[PDB]
Amino acid sequence: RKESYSVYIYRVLKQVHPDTGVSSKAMSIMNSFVNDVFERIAAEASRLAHYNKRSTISSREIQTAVRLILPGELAKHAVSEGTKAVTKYTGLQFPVGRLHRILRKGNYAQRVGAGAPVYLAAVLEYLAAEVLELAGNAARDNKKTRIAPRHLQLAVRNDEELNKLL
Repeated sequence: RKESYSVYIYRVLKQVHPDTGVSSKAMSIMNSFVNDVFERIAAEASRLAHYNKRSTISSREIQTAVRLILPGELAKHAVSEGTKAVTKYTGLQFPVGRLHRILRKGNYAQRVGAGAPVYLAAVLEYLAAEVLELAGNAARDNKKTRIAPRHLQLAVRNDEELNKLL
């Protein structure tokens, strides 16, 4: 019932920790985490568009959705990433073409603009890179060569903003 971002979650880590791997138990936890984040933002952006008497979800509704979900300085960076990405593409490790397709199925009565998945791909790529950086740090501190769910929940634990995001 969930999408598969394991390819792009892995492509992000080789940019964050090139000589580090990830367990498959830790891979599905990241994949489900990215899924819980996508749907929450897509649900808010849809309500925001229906709230403001609109019907095409744009990068504007994606940002305000992100600002209304990610706490503190997580929303500060994710907004910087989404805005920077949208202007550059009217690179990114997430499939903008696939994320656009997923956004449309949320409700076919609401159109989806081209700039919305560009913003969402950057935010998802940022939230992935931040978790794998802290989880990758906890693994190299233990001299281990790949990330386990132990280092995942450890990364979320000592990060209050990440822990508030669940």
